[PDB]
Amino acid sequence: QQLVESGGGLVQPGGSLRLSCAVSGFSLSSYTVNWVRQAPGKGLEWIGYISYGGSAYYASWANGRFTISKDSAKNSVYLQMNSLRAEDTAVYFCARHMQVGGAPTGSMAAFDPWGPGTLVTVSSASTKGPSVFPLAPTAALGCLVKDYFPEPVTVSWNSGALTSGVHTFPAVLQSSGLYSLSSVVTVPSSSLGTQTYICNVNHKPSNTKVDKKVEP
Amino acid sequence: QQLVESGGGLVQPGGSLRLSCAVSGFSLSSYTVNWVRQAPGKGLEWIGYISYGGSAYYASWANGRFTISKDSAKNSVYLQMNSLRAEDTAVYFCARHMQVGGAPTGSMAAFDPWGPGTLVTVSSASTKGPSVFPLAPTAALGCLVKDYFPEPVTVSWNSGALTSGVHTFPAVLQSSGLYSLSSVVTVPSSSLGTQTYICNVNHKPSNTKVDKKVEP
Amino acid sequence: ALDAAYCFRNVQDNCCLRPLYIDFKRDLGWKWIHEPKGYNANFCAGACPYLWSSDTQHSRVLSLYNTINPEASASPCCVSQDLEPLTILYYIGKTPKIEQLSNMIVKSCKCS
Amino acid sequence: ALDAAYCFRNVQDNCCLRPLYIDFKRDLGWKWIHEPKGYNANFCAGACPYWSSDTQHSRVLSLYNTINPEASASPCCVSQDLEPLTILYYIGKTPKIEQLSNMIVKSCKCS
Amino acid sequence: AQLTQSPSSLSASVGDRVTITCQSSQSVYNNNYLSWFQQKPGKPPKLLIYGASTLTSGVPSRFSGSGSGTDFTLTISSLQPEDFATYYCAGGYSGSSDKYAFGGGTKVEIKRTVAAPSVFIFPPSDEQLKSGTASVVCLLNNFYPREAKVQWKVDNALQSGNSQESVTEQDSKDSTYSLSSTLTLSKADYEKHKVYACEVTHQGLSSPVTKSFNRGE
Amino acid sequence: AQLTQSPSSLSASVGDRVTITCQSSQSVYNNNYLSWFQQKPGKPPKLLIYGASTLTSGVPSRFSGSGSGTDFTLTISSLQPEDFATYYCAGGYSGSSDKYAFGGGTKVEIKRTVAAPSVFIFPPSDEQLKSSVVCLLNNFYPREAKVQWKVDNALQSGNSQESVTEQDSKDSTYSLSSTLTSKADYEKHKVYACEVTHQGLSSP
Repeated sequence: QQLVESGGGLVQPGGSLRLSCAVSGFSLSSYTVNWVRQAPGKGLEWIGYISYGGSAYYASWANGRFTISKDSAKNSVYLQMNSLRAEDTAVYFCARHMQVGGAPTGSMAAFDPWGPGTLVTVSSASTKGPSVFPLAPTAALGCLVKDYFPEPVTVSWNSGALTSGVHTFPAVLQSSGLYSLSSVVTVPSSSLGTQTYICNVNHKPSNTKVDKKVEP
Repeated sequence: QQLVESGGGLVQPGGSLRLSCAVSGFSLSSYTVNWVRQAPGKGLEWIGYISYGGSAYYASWANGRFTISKDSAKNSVYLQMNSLRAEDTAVYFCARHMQVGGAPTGSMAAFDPWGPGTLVTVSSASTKGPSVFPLAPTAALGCLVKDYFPEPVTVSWNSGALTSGVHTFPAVLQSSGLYSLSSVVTVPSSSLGTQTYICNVNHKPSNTKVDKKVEP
Repeated sequence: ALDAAYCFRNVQDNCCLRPLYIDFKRDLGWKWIHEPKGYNANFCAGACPYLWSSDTQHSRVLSLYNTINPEASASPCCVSQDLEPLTILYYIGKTPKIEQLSNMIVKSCKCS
Repeated sequence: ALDAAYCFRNVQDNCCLRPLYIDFKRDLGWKWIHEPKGYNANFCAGACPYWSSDTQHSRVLSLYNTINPEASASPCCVSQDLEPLTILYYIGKTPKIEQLSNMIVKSCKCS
Repeated sequence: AQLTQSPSSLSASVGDRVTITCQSSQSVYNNNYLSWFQQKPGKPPKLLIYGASTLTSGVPSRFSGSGSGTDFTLTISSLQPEDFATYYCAGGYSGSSDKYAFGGGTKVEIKRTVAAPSVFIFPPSDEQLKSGTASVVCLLNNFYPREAKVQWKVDNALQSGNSQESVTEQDSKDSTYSLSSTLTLSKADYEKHKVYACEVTHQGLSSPVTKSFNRGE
Repeated sequence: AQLTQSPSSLSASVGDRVTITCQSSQSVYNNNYLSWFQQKPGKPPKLLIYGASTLTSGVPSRFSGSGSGTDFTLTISSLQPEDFATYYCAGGYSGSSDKYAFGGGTKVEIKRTVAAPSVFIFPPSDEQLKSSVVCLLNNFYPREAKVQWKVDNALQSGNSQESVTEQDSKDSTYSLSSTLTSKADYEKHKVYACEVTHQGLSSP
């Protein structure tokens, strides 16, 4: 019982996107699958679903701009949206009905499991990779990811071994139209030199994968 | 009777794309529609069709990578390809069957009308845009359209109102990874300056529309 | 009703009777029929929107259900409803003989 | 044959019977049946590849689409055999009991 | 078909009971098709309660839902710092459109003892200086509440309109915050000035705390 | 099922008659589901002949299809200057895959009285320099030429890019362009000249 959506990313207005949702551990002929979406910072909104029995129902505002469909042989569910708008920038979630459908008791408006979501940005701007700079001096240090569009970035520390004491900040939109972000970490005054520290930043849209190394 | 393709551009290796043929003078419940593609400088290649009666058949090498579909209320047919390898860079046409289906006599492997084609570029890559430098002087002149991506790019000459001596050259892939071309026009040795010899390059995957004045 | 009387004179994209002619020899390889060389089998195809075609009790209940319940079941598609036999003529030797094949002609469609 | 016995055993994505219970008042707004409160109605659903050849027509189409370069219809998973259901109501202060025809689907076909 | 949940925002102390309400424009199907979900930032929502009251496996008995028809309540008997999250409610409905819907949200923030920020100040690295611009980062680590003022001073003079802040979502365990103030300057305009200072005013500090440096260490 | 076309390329003269043969690995349905298509460069295929031999109305009679079963030929009778194109055959099949299939194409190029290139030098703009010069041969036949640049009396096998037109539909003439682009080395150099080894011209 696991769902993973894919196909998100950067597409400009009026264009079309097809997101996909790979299912595993349950059958598309038993479970109804929904698409939920979230504007950055706003609440979840139900797009629609494709039911166990194969019937697609939508929310009022879709107005036929979205078609939700499935393919049981390829194990997946599709949400395709035409003539895209800026207000369609959102994380897109693949949410499964909790219970198998058609039984005497239903799912009672419950959804579980859910997918990690995938970000869909709509914009005219062009993918720029990030510049990665060192933030260098119990003491703290980190990395300054700067100038990148669209979101997101994955900032991890020393391959994810170093996890406690890190704060990856939320990205900020600069006036230039690109985003900026810093991630920081706190370590013992002994360790500086005992161990070395490097951030692994990953901006998937420009396939930029950087490892920077911090130092005084 | 017309067929207008759309949906095309550059797409990331391994991604997905859906194209749409917009059909006009005929009903999709009488005519099959076919999708044939051709690589740059290669032959045509029948990828498959969606029949007047609603059946889809595919070339043997498609292997479930392509799905063909139709909507008669929307007046369109769709070619949905996923997992785009480099190979699949090509122009794509939708071609109608010549004759209605289910008649005592068939179409005889004849396709008519055809669509203009839409280019699809599978590459990691990065959309750029063309710079436009003139080439100045019965004598002749030219515009040079340098460093852009991906293909293709139009060039007219004085609002497309001059159609003699124009030879827009094939585009060539520079060592960088971009493209460039030239277009030149023969014109009387006199009256240059009395007439305004202007070229109007127009790249589309970057929404560029330069109108480069050319004079002595 | 979704019969030839209505569907062959009128242009429609919803679920209707659709013309189709099948040459026995070339389209099936049924070399054993002498006559006729082919026939109008037809088929059923097109969309099923709101109140287009009624079917049984069961189709009505499924569509009501699908409206009243949050987790809709199955959606209807276009199929045959009334079939009709076809009489063909073959030969053993120079001897004629008649067989009535059942359910060879679609004379009407429905949504189910 | 895609009946209740085959299809329930192995949950397949190809055309099959599928279980669907239905409560009269709760799901259709039928408040007049005194009893039963619901029933397994079922439905038909799933992929149909190139045919359930019950009726000669579907055989003919299945074959035509192979030999002809320009195929016709595609199949679809639809009801086949329907059986009634026995109800009970009293709109008239005395016990009634009819058979409601074509209320359950017991088999499915690609067609 | 629309749901409205009050309140929009909420802060409460560890151990306090908190209750949220959902209001439906029309009755949910079978009068009890309403779930509750809990979303923490960047993760997908997590279903807590279904059928208006039935709990789910994996979910503490502290949460409990009740209500019916059109009026519902979710209840955390005894709040805890893990519970910082937005809580959404979901309803199911009849009709041939809008089968389900979510309410607007309730952000729950935890309240704790105040804690002064540990302030650090990073100068622009050598790499960035070799370009156009330069960035000076002030970091306030681990502090409550979110109320905190950060003011940049260059050669003691106060700056305006050239910095920007971002603050982390509350910590799931200690309920503290972290702020990052980055000041952006042109390498030319960076060179002209000597003293670079970050002055933090927070309620867990008796007087403001300044952290500063000079270009060229 | 696949189908093979011969010959892949061919050149002939105005008035001459040309034969293209398509040949199918497997029999085509009804033995006459084979069509023939004209494709100009940068256009969709035009339909010439359906059913192996029928001519599309308004398509000119100098095109004719003959053949059946597995062997088919298209015959262009009185070749025209506007008949330069690539020529494809499509066929229909039985089975549940590859219902239709195209051939490899045949590029037909028209033969021409040998002609002289009008050569032009073009120097760069004061537009590009603030961050490339071209040699152009115009309206010539045959297609083949050899270009060597010179700047201040040095050749250089360094600017390895040229591109040529597609045969014009009224003259069967051409047009080559060769590129001279890195401003570093350009800045000093002063005298720019071109010289082309063709056949329609006596000496470079």
